[PDB]
Amino acid sequence: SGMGCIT
Amino acid sequence: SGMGCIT
Amino acid sequence: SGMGCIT
Amino acid sequence: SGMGCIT
Amino acid sequence: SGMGCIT
Amino acid sequence: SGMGCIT
Amino acid sequence: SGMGCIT
Amino acid sequence: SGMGCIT
Amino acid sequence: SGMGCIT
Amino acid sequence: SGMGCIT
Repeated sequence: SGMGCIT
Repeated sequence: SGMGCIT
Repeated sequence: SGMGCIT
Repeated sequence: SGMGCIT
Repeated sequence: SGMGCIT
Repeated sequence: SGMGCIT
Repeated sequence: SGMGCIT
Repeated sequence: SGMGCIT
Repeated sequence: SGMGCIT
Repeated sequence: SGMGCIT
């Protein structure tokens, strides 16, 4: 249950 | 249950 | 149940 | 149950 | 249950 | 369940 | 379940 | 469940 | 469950 | 569950 943002 | 955004 | 966006 | 967008 | 942002 | 973009 | 874009 | 962007 | 961006 | 950005 993971989320990643490289913005 | 993962989500990834490279913006 | 994954979603990926390379924007 | 996956979805991918390369925008 | 992790989330990462490289902004 | 992989996606790659060389932009 | 892979997708690749060389843009 | 990986995604890569070389921008 | 990895993502990489070389920007 | 790793993410890398070389900006």
